[PDB]
Amino acid sequence: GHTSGTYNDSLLTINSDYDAYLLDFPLMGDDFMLYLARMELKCRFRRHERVLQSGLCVSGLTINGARNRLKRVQLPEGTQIIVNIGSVDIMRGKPLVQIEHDFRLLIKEMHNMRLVPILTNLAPLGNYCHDKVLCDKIYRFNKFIRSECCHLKVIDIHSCLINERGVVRFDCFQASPRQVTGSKEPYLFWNKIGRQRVLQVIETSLEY
Repeated sequence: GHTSGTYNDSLLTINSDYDAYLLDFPLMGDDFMLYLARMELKCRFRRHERVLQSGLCVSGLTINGARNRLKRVQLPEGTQIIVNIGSVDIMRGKPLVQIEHDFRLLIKEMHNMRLVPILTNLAPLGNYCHDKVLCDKIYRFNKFIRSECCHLKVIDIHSCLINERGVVRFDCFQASPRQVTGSKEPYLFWNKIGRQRVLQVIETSLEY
């Protein structure tokens, strides 16, 4: 097409000095992991992009967005990437079947690129706690991650943010939702306690 291959060349290269990384693993995800990395992992935002991002963490990144983003990145074979992806698809109201279809293709594409996914499942969306349909989607998609990625490392971060009765721990979330750059839906971010719980679940799952 007329505009094919006209993107910022700087997007092809990521670097742990400035981009979102956790223990030498690149992080791929949306605003949730972007914010985790900004607050806990000293990441910097890319200065030339309108939409906030740091490495493979991009505001508004859907599963398809991630599929595209990896085509615009170049990393050594065998690179392991920690992935948290799907919240944006769910917030935008993409059909679950489509979400699962896209995720299966993301996994296959990473395999074809010789990039190894380390999966995290989805945290509860705290401001959507009254939307039973959305919460059911999170429940089913998380089960899908676990079954589809049966040969890969799958980290359950969802559990650390819900209580004994399966309802969201609001003491792990901020008080009010926020506008983000890559999506029109409001986000309720993990607070200091919430961020540390998620970070510790991920690290302790990868220690040995």
